[PDB]
Amino acid sequence: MKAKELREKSVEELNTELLNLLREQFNLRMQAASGQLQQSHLLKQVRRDVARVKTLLNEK
Amino acid sequence: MKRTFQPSVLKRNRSHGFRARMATKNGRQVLARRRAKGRARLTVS
Amino acid sequence: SRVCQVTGKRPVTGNNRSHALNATKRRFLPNLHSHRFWVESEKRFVTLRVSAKGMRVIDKKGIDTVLAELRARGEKY
Amino acid sequence: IREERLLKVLRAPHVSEKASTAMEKSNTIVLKVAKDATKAEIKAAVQKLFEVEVEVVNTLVVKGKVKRHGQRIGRRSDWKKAYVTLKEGQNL
Amino acid sequence: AAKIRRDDEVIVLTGKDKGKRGKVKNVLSSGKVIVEGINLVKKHQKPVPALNQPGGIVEKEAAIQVSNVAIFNAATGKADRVGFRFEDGKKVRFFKSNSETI
RNA sequence: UAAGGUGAUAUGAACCGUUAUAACCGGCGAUUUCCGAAUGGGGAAACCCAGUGUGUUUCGACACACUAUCAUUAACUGAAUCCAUAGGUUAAUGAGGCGAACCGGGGGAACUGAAACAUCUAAGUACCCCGAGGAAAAGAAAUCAACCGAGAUUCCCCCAGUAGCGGCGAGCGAACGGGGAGGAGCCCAGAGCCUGAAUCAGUGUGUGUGUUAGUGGAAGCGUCUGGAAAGGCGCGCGAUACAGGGUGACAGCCCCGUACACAAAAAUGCACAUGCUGUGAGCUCGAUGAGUAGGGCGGGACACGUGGUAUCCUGUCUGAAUAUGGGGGGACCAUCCUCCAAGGCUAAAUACUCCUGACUGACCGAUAGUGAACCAGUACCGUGAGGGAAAGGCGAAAAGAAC
RNA sequence: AGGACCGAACCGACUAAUGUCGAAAAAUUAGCGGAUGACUUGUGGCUGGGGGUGAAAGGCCAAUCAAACCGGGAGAUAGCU
RNA sequence: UGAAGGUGUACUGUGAGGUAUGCUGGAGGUAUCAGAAGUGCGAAUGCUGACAUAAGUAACGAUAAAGCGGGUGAAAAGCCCGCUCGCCGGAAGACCAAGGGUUCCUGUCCAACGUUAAUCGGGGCAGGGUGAGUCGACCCCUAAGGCGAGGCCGAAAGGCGUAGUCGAUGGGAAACAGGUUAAUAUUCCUGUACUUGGUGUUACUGCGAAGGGGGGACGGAGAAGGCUAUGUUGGCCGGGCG
RNA sequence: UACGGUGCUGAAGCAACAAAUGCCCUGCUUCCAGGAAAAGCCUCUAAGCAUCAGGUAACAUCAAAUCGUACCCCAAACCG
Ligand SMILES: [K+]
Ligand SMILES: [K+]
Ligand SMILES: [Mg+2]
Ligand SMILES: [Mg+2]
Ligand SMILES: [Mg+2]
Ligand SMILES: [Mg+2]
Ligand SMILES: [Mg+2]
Ligand SMILES: [Mg+2]
Ligand SMILES: [Mg+2]
Ligand SMILES: [Mg+2]
Ligand SMILES: [Mg+2]
Ligand SMILES: [Mg+2]
Ligand SMILES: [Mg+2]
Ligand SMILES: [Mg+2]
Ligand SMILES: [Mg+2]
Ligand SMILES: [Mg+2]
Ligand SMILES: [Mg+2]
Ligand SMILES: [Mg+2]
Ligand SMILES: [Mg+2]
Ligand SMILES: [Mg+2]
Ligand SMILES: [Mg+2]
Ligand SMILES: [Mg+2]
Ligand SMILES: [Mg+2]
Ligand SMILES: [Mg+2]
Ligand SMILES: [Mg+2]
Ligand SMILES: [Mg+2]
Ligand SMILES: [Mg+2]
Ligand SMILES: [Mg+2]
Ligand SMILES: [Mg+2]
Ligand SMILES: [Mg+2]
Ligand SMILES: [Mg+2]
Ligand SMILES: [Mg+2]
Ligand SMILES: [Mg+2]
Ligand SMILES: [Mg+2]
Ligand SMILES: [Mg+2]
Ligand SMILES: [Mg+2]
Ligand SMILES: [Mg+2]
Ligand SMILES: [Mg+2]
Ligand SMILES: [Mg+2]
Ligand SMILES: [Mg+2]
Ligand SMILES: [Mg+2]
Ligand SMILES: [Mg+2]
Ligand SMILES: [Mg+2]
Ligand SMILES: [Mg+2]
Ligand SMILES: [Mg+2]
Ligand SMILES: [Mg+2]
Ligand SMILES: [Mg+2]
Ligand SMILES: [Mg+2]
Ligand SMILES: [Mg+2]
Ligand SMILES: [Mg+2]
Ligand SMILES: [Mg+2]
Ligand SMILES: [Mg+2]
Ligand SMILES: [Mg+2]
Ligand SMILES: [Mg+2]
Ligand SMILES: [Mg+2]
Ligand SMILES: [Mg+2]
Ligand SMILES: [Mg+2]
Ligand SMILES: [Mg+2]
Ligand SMILES: [Mg+2]
Ligand SMILES: [Mg+2]
Ligand SMILES: [Mg+2]
Ligand SMILES: [Mg+2]
Ligand SMILES: [Mg+2]
Ligand SMILES: [Mg+2]
Ligand SMILES: [Mg+2]
Ligand SMILES: [Mg+2]
Ligand SMILES: [Mg+2]
Ligand SMILES: [Mg+2]
Ligand SMILES: [Mg+2]
Ligand SMILES: [Mg+2]
Ligand SMILES: [Mg+2]
Ligand SMILES: [Mg+2]
Ligand SMILES: [Mg+2]
Ligand SMILES: [Mg+2]
Ligand SMILES: [Mg+2]
Ligand SMILES: [Mg+2]
Ligand SMILES: [Mg+2]
Ligand SMILES: [Mg+2]
Ligand SMILES: [Mg+2]
Ligand SMILES: [Mg+2]
Ligand SMILES: [Mg+2]
Ligand SMILES: [Mg+2]
Ligand SMILES: [Mg+2]
Ligand SMILES: [Mg+2]
Ligand SMILES: [Mg+2]
Ligand SMILES: [Mg+2]
Ligand SMILES: [Mg+2]
Ligand SMILES: [Mg+2]
Ligand SMILES: [Mg+2]
Ligand SMILES: [Mg+2]
Ligand SMILES: [Mg+2]
Ligand SMILES: [Mg+2]
Ligand SMILES: [Mg+2]
Ligand SMILES: [Mg+2]
Ligand SMILES: [Mg+2]
Ligand SMILES: [Mg+2]
Ligand SMILES: [Mg+2]
Ligand SMILES: [Mg+2]
Ligand SMILES: [Mg+2]
Ligand SMILES: [Mg+2]
Ligand SMILES: [Mg+2]
Ligand SMILES: [Mg+2]
Ligand SMILES: [Mg+2]
Ligand SMILES: [Mg+2]
Ligand SMILES: [Mg+2]
Ligand SMILES: [Mg+2]
Ligand SMILES: [Mg+2]
Ligand SMILES: [Mg+2]
Ligand SMILES: [Mg+2]
Ligand SMILES: [Mg+2]
Ligand SMILES: [Mg+2]
Ligand SMILES: [Mg+2]
Ligand SMILES: [Mg+2]
Ligand SMILES: [Mg+2]
Ligand SMILES: [Mg+2]
Ligand SMILES: [Mg+2]
Ligand SMILES: [Mg+2]
Ligand SMILES: [Mg+2]
Ligand SMILES: [Mg+2]
Ligand SMILES: [Mg+2]
Ligand SMILES: [Mg+2]
Ligand SMILES: [Mg+2]
Ligand SMILES: [Mg+2]
Ligand SMILES: [Mg+2]
Ligand SMILES: [Mg+2]
Ligand SMILES: [Mg+2]
Ligand SMILES: [Mg+2]
Ligand SMILES: [Mg+2]
Ligand SMILES: [Mg+2]
Ligand SMILES: [Mg+2]
Ligand SMILES: [Mg+2]
Ligand SMILES: [Mg+2]
Ligand SMILES: [Mg+2]
Ligand SMILES: [Mg+2]
Ligand SMILES: [Mg+2]
Ligand SMILES: [Mg+2]
Ligand SMILES: [Mg+2]
Ligand SMILES: [Mg+2]
Ligand SMILES: [Mg+2]
Ligand SMILES: [Mg+2]
Ligand SMILES: [Mg+2]
Ligand SMILES: [Mg+2]
Ligand SMILES: [Mg+2]
Ligand SMILES: [Mg+2]
Ligand SMILES: [Mg+2]
Ligand SMILES: [Mg+2]
Ligand SMILES: [Mg+2]
Ligand SMILES: [Mg+2]
Ligand SMILES: [Mg+2]
Ligand SMILES: [Mg+2]
Ligand SMILES: [Mg+2]
Ligand SMILES: [Mg+2]
Ligand SMILES: [Mg+2]
Ligand SMILES: [Mg+2]
Ligand SMILES: [Mg+2]
Ligand SMILES: [Mg+2]
Ligand SMILES: [Mg+2]
Ligand SMILES: [Mg+2]
Ligand SMILES: [Mg+2]
Ligand SMILES: [Mg+2]
Ligand SMILES: [Mg+2]
Ligand SMILES: [Mg+2]
Ligand SMILES: [Mg+2]
Ligand SMILES: [Mg+2]
Ligand SMILES: [Mg+2]
Ligand SMILES: [Mg+2]
Ligand SMILES: [Mg+2]
Ligand SMILES: [Mg+2]
Ligand SMILES: [Mg+2]
Ligand SMILES: [Mg+2]
Ligand SMILES: [Mg+2]
Ligand SMILES: [Mg+2]
Ligand SMILES: [Mg+2]
Ligand SMILES: [Mg+2]
Ligand SMILES: [Mg+2]
Ligand SMILES: [Mg+2]
Ligand SMILES: [Mg+2]
Ligand SMILES: [Mg+2]
Ligand SMILES: [Mg+2]
Ligand SMILES: [Mg+2]
Ligand SMILES: [Mg+2]
Ligand SMILES: [Mg+2]
Ligand SMILES: [Mg+2]
Ligand SMILES: [Mg+2]
Ligand SMILES: [Mg+2]
Ligand SMILES: [Mg+2]
Ligand SMILES: [Mg+2]
Ligand SMILES: [Mg+2]
Ligand SMILES: [Mg+2]
Ligand SMILES: [Mg+2]
Ligand SMILES: [Mg+2]
Ligand SMILES: [Mg+2]
Ligand SMILES: [Mg+2]
Ligand SMILES: [Mg+2]
Ligand SMILES: [Mg+2]
Ligand SMILES: [Mg+2]
Ligand SMILES: [Mg+2]
Ligand SMILES: [Mg+2]
Ligand SMILES: [Mg+2]
Ligand SMILES: [Mg+2]
Ligand SMILES: [Mg+2]
Ligand SMILES: [Mg+2]
Ligand SMILES: [Mg+2]
Ligand SMILES: [Mg+2]
Ligand SMILES: [Mg+2]
Ligand SMILES: [Mg+2]
Ligand SMILES: [Mg+2]
Ligand SMILES: [Mg+2]
Ligand SMILES: [Mg+2]
Ligand SMILES: [Mg+2]
Ligand SMILES: [Mg+2]
Ligand SMILES: [Mg+2]
Ligand SMILES: [Mg+2]
Ligand SMILES: [Mg+2]
Ligand SMILES: [Mg+2]
Ligand SMILES: [Mg+2]
Ligand SMILES: [Mg+2]
Ligand SMILES: [Mg+2]
Ligand SMILES: [Mg+2]
Ligand SMILES: [Mg+2]
Ligand SMILES: [Mg+2]
Ligand SMILES: [Mg+2]
Ligand SMILES: [Mg+2]
Ligand SMILES: [Mg+2]
Ligand SMILES: [Mg+2]
Ligand SMILES: [Mg+2]
Ligand SMILES: [Mg+2]
Ligand SMILES: [Mg+2]
Ligand SMILES: [Mg+2]
Ligand SMILES: [Mg+2]
Ligand SMILES: [Mg+2]
Ligand SMILES: [Mg+2]
Ligand SMILES: [Mg+2]
Ligand SMILES: [Mg+2]
Ligand SMILES: [Mg+2]
Ligand SMILES: [Mg+2]
Ligand SMILES: [Mg+2]
Ligand SMILES: [Mg+2]
Ligand SMILES: [Mg+2]
Ligand SMILES: [Mg+2]
Ligand SMILES: [Mg+2]
Ligand SMILES: [Mg+2]
Ligand SMILES: [Mg+2]
Ligand SMILES: [Mg+2]
Ligand SMILES: [Mg+2]
Ligand SMILES: [Mg+2]
Ligand SMILES: [Mg+2]
Ligand SMILES: [Mg+2]
Ligand SMILES: [Mg+2]
Ligand SMILES: [Mg+2]
Ligand SMILES: [Mg+2]
Ligand SMILES: [Mg+2]
Ligand SMILES: [Mg+2]
Ligand SMILES: [Mg+2]
Ligand SMILES: [Mg+2]
Ligand SMILES: [Mg+2]
Ligand SMILES: [Mg+2]
Ligand SMILES: [Mg+2]
Ligand SMILES: [Mg+2]
Ligand SMILES: [Mg+2]
Ligand SMILES: [Mg+2]
Ligand SMILES: [Mg+2]
Ligand SMILES: [Mg+2]
Ligand SMILES: [Mg+2]
Ligand SMILES: [Mg+2]
Ligand SMILES: [Mg+2]
Ligand SMILES: [Mg+2]
Ligand SMILES: [Mg+2]
Ligand SMILES: [Mg+2]
Ligand SMILES: [Mg+2]
Ligand SMILES: [Mg+2]
Ligand SMILES: [Mg+2]
Ligand SMILES: [Mg+2]
Ligand SMILES: [Mg+2]
Ligand SMILES: [Mg+2]
Ligand SMILES: [Mg+2]
Ligand SMILES: [Mg+2]
Ligand SMILES: [Mg+2]
Ligand SMILES: [Mg+2]
Repeated sequence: MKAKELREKSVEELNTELLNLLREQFNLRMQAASGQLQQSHLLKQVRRDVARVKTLLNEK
Repeated sequence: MKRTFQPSVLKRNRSHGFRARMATKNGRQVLARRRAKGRARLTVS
Repeated sequence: SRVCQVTGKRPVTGNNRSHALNATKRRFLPNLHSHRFWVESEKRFVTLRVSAKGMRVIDKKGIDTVLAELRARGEKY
Repeated sequence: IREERLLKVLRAPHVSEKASTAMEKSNTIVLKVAKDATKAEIKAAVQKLFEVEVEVVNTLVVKGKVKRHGQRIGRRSDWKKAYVTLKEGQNL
Repeated sequence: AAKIRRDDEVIVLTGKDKGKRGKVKNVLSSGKVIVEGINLVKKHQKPVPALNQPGGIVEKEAAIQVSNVAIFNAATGKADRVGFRFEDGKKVRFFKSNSETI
């Protein structure tokens, strides 16, 4: 996914960060503690996918 | 019948604390010793 | 500190030998005096803490020549 | 007002008797917040993420319990809870 | 460069199951393979309350050391040592004596 | 590189992969909470509290940067006071703290020995402080020598427990000279004709050939005991590989290595060309370090304790000649000899090992070896500085004992 | 008014018995002295080792004091056991 | 086809010793002649661990005191419920500070810890529980005192100290009643309040410190007067007729 | 009635007298040993500034962050 995310606009790449934070991380974090979430692996890969983006948009 | 240790955390820290040790040339060497020995509790804090 | 500004004479140590050669530690302090020197270059008095031998170096050389050497080391006066 | 960071404040909803009794009778929600997380930040976060009308947020810091097991001592992390009172327009 | 690997027919060189053959289920990090129908150990599996609770003895396939097994040739009809060579761009294994590729 | 991966106690759950976009190992980055020199002010370290500007914002306010001190440097500027100076402003650059030993300096004991003890010794030792560097100090003769000669310094071996010093006691103890390691010299106190030439100096720069990942890497078989064979016995085979470790007992040939042959997209350490912001040889001519050498006084250093005491250093008071000049040759003098002080710089041989890599031990094997083989500077003890333990091993495999 | 009187709290510590491997490395019990003063006590500060402090006893300075405690010189030295 | 070690036995040398072997043990051992030593233990009020003895002895921590019935339970003198009895009550009650640091509360468990037992516990194991504009800290000011740009002084380290800046135990805005949780409440709830700021409109109008002044703002003792907290007795109210 | 209670109702809800070491009282008399400081607070103006900026009231609206809050506390939870 990195090779695909690298070719993106600086304004457009924030929307993926905000989409990763808005739902996904928050939603899975709230859903995990309530005991509704079976798939625990999603918490890990989302956190890594944020890091990827937040690394990628540090171009200056 | 009244023993020697009559605790007070203000007194404790003002007397033996990290900043109390940092303040002085000799107090900095104490820390340098405890670090050199490799102590977990460097001061009482 | 008891240090001549001109020569750099500071207090050396040594013994104080008795008739029976009992070595007791002492110090030899230099003959320091705060003295005002007229600097004729810029028309003013300059106060310097100098040894009696300092004064003789200032007499031998020029006060300005000594102040030139003082300014090179990074001193005040 | 503090976009992106508001998402990191609310950790989880708290589950207990005291938490439950305060749902129906007091109209509040108890929840685990970040160790930072001011009452304004918790309010503003609930106002956006949960999207409900917040009356007032009360907050406290819970101290971690020293669980000694086997032969080693180990203390839990200090976590902050927030009793968030809701207005009459309520749900969850 | 592991010589014994996942889908590979082996033969046992040492141990109570000396001479038997089987496929490797999985190699471990410690340097031990689990070959099927080899080290059959009769474990006493305790009936754990949560999830399944069968309550009975079971013949598990225990691990064996990698150096106790060698890959089966299926041509000579016996154990054979493995090598490594560069056929084409990629690296591949080969049998020492009767130099074929796996 | 890769067919098993998601570190450990330590499993589970949910997953992730298989010829490469899983993991794994390196090079270069990105992130890098708070404290801590801690540096915006404070503070009972991991906290409290701001200023200034900037940029958005729904009244509420968010975000990021700056803002310590000091020392040089520069511009604004600038009081008593005419001129300036003191001072005050911001900016440029640097410093600050930590760390094993080794190193150079500033200070500097005592127990002890002297069969007591005070000179002396222990000893410029322990310790304290300051400042460095990969080494540091020294260092290119105002040095020795003995009428012969040598030629900076440091380090090793002798000289030699010698000559000396010494309540001539205890003790301290050279030098000359010789053999070795290692070698190297220069620059200012400046005019000449002429000048970028020797030189060391930016940095690129191809280079070499190391370092940080790695790749290949030979040849075993049947029987006999046995839980298990690597062991016994029989037949082989490799060996620039029989170092070593693992494997159910002791394996050259089962595995991992090994000898050996190799290997870099990227970062770096060295060793030769080398364009050069930026740097002068050779000449002639000169000059050639003054409160200095020396002295008196008091101390200290020299093996040398004031002794007949040279030489060196300087707290103190003095005070030359300055190359037909002066220093030294162990009081001192006269001849002879030798050097050029009062300004600097300089690699190697030398010391050390917090730390990194490999290898080695007539070194230890759990009361030993580190205090610490084990989650130890831990538990624990002390207000504190600080002190400071005990505690290794089921089995080949958990097959860790269903019922 | 009072370094006045009697007397609880509070500060003390004269007598006795108990206790002395204690309940306690200084206490208990019953009596006892002061109790508006040179009183007492909380909280925080300051004074440091030949030094402090001392209505003075060589008392006190973390259960240690005719020279604290910790680390170092250090395996001081011991014609002694 | 059984090493070292452990444990017996039998021989054997003048001795220290040596040899052979049964059992245990389950992988090491080592002739010979040489070489080197952390080379031999009964004592050192030796050092560390283990284990005895006294001894099933003293003791079981205030002479405030228990008793019974029922309950749970493998088991009850001690835990739970009940009823009597007892003891404190200027405390042995009830709130705090300091200091501890989860001991709180709930469920559960009784190995160890509790000077006995334990179903119990401040014990083990899980899970809960600490809600503030007004209470406290923070902040604002300062005391003693600490630090301290410049500075003055000191071999170095550092000492003192100015401007400042810290430093409460002191000064400085405001919340009360009742209700509620197994465990917090001046914090939650309900009912009534209050304070200091920021920010818009109106009607006015002479405002502004590093400065001046006021205030904050202060001792011992004593004596009186008025009050209240509070208590007592009637009154009223609800039960009561033993 | 899980024997726990719990929602509902809920009578009187006055007067006298006594009374503090509390409060008025940081008062009052009184004495000698002669009894913090600094901000908050009110006030006054310089340097400044004049349809400004500020103040003032009445009002509306926001804002009041952060950390402590359990429990023991003359004690089995502190110092021994
Ligand atoms: K010594
Ligand atoms: K009763
Ligand atoms: Mg960045
Ligand atoms: Mg103190
Ligand atoms: Mg030191
Ligand atoms: Mg230490
Ligand atoms: Mg500590
Ligand atoms: Mg001496
Ligand atoms: Mg004057
Ligand atoms: Mg509220
Ligand atoms: Mg709070
Ligand atoms: Mg933790
Ligand atoms: Mg690999
Ligand atoms: Mg699944
Ligand atoms: Mg990738
Ligand atoms: Mg990649
Ligand atoms: Mg990092
Ligand atoms: Mg600071
Ligand atoms: Mg900065
Ligand atoms: Mg800076
Ligand atoms: Mg700061
Ligand atoms: Mg404070
Ligand atoms: Mg200038
Ligand atoms: Mg002016
Ligand atoms: Mg002027
Ligand atoms: Mg700056
Ligand atoms: Mg800069
Ligand atoms: Mg420096
Ligand atoms: Mg430095
Ligand atoms: Mg040195
Ligand atoms: Mg040194
Ligand atoms: Mg030295
Ligand atoms: Mg010296
Ligand atoms: Mg002596
Ligand atoms: Mg002596
Ligand atoms: Mg002697
Ligand atoms: Mg003697
Ligand atoms: Mg004597
Ligand atoms: Mg020295
Ligand atoms: Mg030192
Ligand atoms: Mg230093
Ligand atoms: Mg080197
Ligand atoms: Mg360098
Ligand atoms: Mg050098
Ligand atoms: Mg030099
Ligand atoms: Mg020289
Ligand atoms: Mg020269
Ligand atoms: Mg020459
Ligand atoms: Mg020469
Ligand atoms: Mg000749
Ligand atoms: Mg020659
Ligand atoms: Mg020679
Ligand atoms: Mg004599
Ligand atoms: Mg000597
Ligand atoms: Mg000697
Ligand atoms: Mg010769
Ligand atoms: Mg020769
Ligand atoms: Mg020589
Ligand atoms: Mg030579
Ligand atoms: Mg050599
Ligand atoms: Mg050479
Ligand atoms: Mg040579
Ligand atoms: Mg050479
Ligand atoms: Mg030459
Ligand atoms: Mg030369
Ligand atoms: Mg000159
Ligand atoms: Mg090469
Ligand atoms: Mg390989
Ligand atoms: Mg191989
Ligand atoms: Mg067979
Ligand atoms: Mg067979
Ligand atoms: Mg046979
Ligand atoms: Mg058989
Ligand atoms: Mg069998
Ligand atoms: Mg075999
Ligand atoms: Mg055999
Ligand atoms: Mg043969
Ligand atoms: Mg071999
Ligand atoms: Mg075995
Ligand atoms: Mg053999
Ligand atoms: Mg073989
Ligand atoms: Mg081997
Ligand atoms: Mg062989
Ligand atoms: Mg080679
Ligand atoms: Mg390359
Ligand atoms: Mg390549
Ligand atoms: Mg490259
Ligand atoms: Mg010269
Ligand atoms: Mg000169
Ligand atoms: Mg001379
Ligand atoms: Mg002289
Ligand atoms: Mg002379
Ligand atoms: Mg001379
Ligand atoms: Mg002289
Ligand atoms: Mg004379
Ligand atoms: Mg003289
Ligand atoms: Mg002299
Ligand atoms: Mg003398
Ligand atoms: Mg001498
Ligand atoms: Mg003599
Ligand atoms: Mg004589
Ligand atoms: Mg002479
Ligand atoms: Mg000359
Ligand atoms: Mg000449
Ligand atoms: Mg000449
Ligand atoms: Mg002459
Ligand atoms: Mg001459
Ligand atoms: Mg000479
Ligand atoms: Mg000489
Ligand atoms: Mg002469
Ligand atoms: Mg002579
Ligand atoms: Mg001589
Ligand atoms: Mg001589
Ligand atoms: Mg002469
Ligand atoms: Mg000269
Ligand atoms: Mg010459
Ligand atoms: Mg000279
Ligand atoms: Mg010279
Ligand atoms: Mg000289
Ligand atoms: Mg000189
Ligand atoms: Mg010279
Ligand atoms: Mg150099
Ligand atoms: Mg070199
Ligand atoms: Mg070797
Ligand atoms: Mg060997
Ligand atoms: Mg060894
Ligand atoms: Mg061993
Ligand atoms: Mg050990
Ligand atoms: Mg052992
Ligand atoms: Mg042991
Ligand atoms: Mg130790
Ligand atoms: Mg402690
Ligand atoms: Mg063991
Ligand atoms: Mg094991
Ligand atoms: Mg094992
Ligand atoms: Mg069993
Ligand atoms: Mg009086
Ligand atoms: Mg009285
Ligand atoms: Mg009377
Ligand atoms: Mg009486
Ligand atoms: Mg009391
Ligand atoms: Mg008493
Ligand atoms: Mg007493
Ligand atoms: Mg009597
Ligand atoms: Mg009695
Ligand atoms: Mg007794
Ligand atoms: Mg007794
Ligand atoms: Mg009594
Ligand atoms: Mg009486
Ligand atoms: Mg009486
Ligand atoms: Mg009386
Ligand atoms: Mg007291
Ligand atoms: Mg105090
Ligand atoms: Mg003090
Ligand atoms: Mg002393
Ligand atoms: Mg001392
Ligand atoms: Mg002193
Ligand atoms: Mg004194
Ligand atoms: Mg007194
Ligand atoms: Mg006496
Ligand atoms: Mg004492
Ligand atoms: Mg005494
Ligand atoms: Mg003494
Ligand atoms: Mg003494
Ligand atoms: Mg002490
Ligand atoms: Mg030593
Ligand atoms: Mg001794
Ligand atoms: Mg047999
Ligand atoms: Mg046999
Ligand atoms: Mg045999
Ligand atoms: Mg046997
Ligand atoms: Mg047998
Ligand atoms: Mg046997
Ligand atoms: Mg052995
Ligand atoms: Mg034997
Ligand atoms: Mg037996
Ligand atoms: Mg026996
Ligand atoms: Mg035998
Ligand atoms: Mg047998
Ligand atoms: Mg056996
Ligand atoms: Mg073994
Ligand atoms: Mg072995
Ligand atoms: Mg062997
Ligand atoms: Mg043997
Ligand atoms: Mg041998
Ligand atoms: Mg030897
Ligand atoms: Mg021995
Ligand atoms: Mg013995
Ligand atoms: Mg023994
Ligand atoms: Mg033991
Ligand atoms: Mg009994
Ligand atoms: Mg008896
Ligand atoms: Mg008896
Ligand atoms: Mg008894
Ligand atoms: Mg008893
Ligand atoms: Mg009793
Ligand atoms: Mg009883
Ligand atoms: Mg029943
Ligand atoms: Mg029953
Ligand atoms: Mg039961
Ligand atoms: Mg029953
Ligand atoms: Mg039952
Ligand atoms: Mg039953
Ligand atoms: Mg039963
Ligand atoms: Mg019963
Ligand atoms: Mg009962
Ligand atoms: Mg009882
Ligand atoms: Mg009861
Ligand atoms: Mg009850
Ligand atoms: Mg009573
Ligand atoms: Mg009463
Ligand atoms: Mg309270
Ligand atoms: Mg405690
Ligand atoms: Mg705590
Ligand atoms: Mg606990
Ligand atoms: Mg409880
Ligand atoms: Mg139970
Ligand atoms: Mg039992
Ligand atoms: Mg247990
Ligand atoms: Mg018990
Ligand atoms: Mg006991
Ligand atoms: Mg319980
Ligand atoms: Mg508990
Ligand atoms: Mg608050
Ligand atoms: Mg109040
Ligand atoms: Mg405070
Ligand atoms: Mg604040
Ligand atoms: Mg203020
Ligand atoms: Mg302040
Ligand atoms: Mg003051
Ligand atoms: Mg101050
Ligand atoms: Mg100061
Ligand atoms: Mg400044
Ligand atoms: Mg300065
Ligand atoms: Mg200063
Ligand atoms: Mg002065
Ligand atoms: Mg100071
Ligand atoms: Mg001041
Ligand atoms: Mg306070
Ligand atoms: Mg207040
Ligand atoms: Mg207050
Ligand atoms: Mg209030
Ligand atoms: Mg109330
Ligand atoms: Mg109510
Ligand atoms: Mg109600
Ligand atoms: Mg409570
Ligand atoms: Mg309300
Ligand atoms: Mg209302
Ligand atoms: Mg109303
Ligand atoms: Mg109202
Ligand atoms: Mg009011
Ligand atoms: Mg208001
Ligand atoms: Mg005022
Ligand atoms: Mg007051
Ligand atoms: Mg008064
Ligand atoms: Mg009176
Ligand atoms: Mg009256
Ligand atoms: Mg009255
Ligand atoms: Mg009333
Ligand atoms: Mg009332
Ligand atoms: Mg009545
Ligand atoms: Mg009736
Ligand atoms: Mg009757
Ligand atoms: Mg009831
Ligand atoms: Mg009345
Ligand atoms: Mg009363
Ligand atoms: Mg007044
Ligand atoms: Mg006001
Ligand atoms: Mg007004
Ligand atoms: Mg609001
Ligand atoms: Mg609010
Ligand atoms: Mg409470
Ligand atoms: Mg209570
Ligand atoms: Mg209680
Ligand atoms: Mg209480
Ligand atoms: Mg008491
Ligand atoms: Mg109580
Ligand atoms: Mg005790
Ligand atoms: Mg206790």
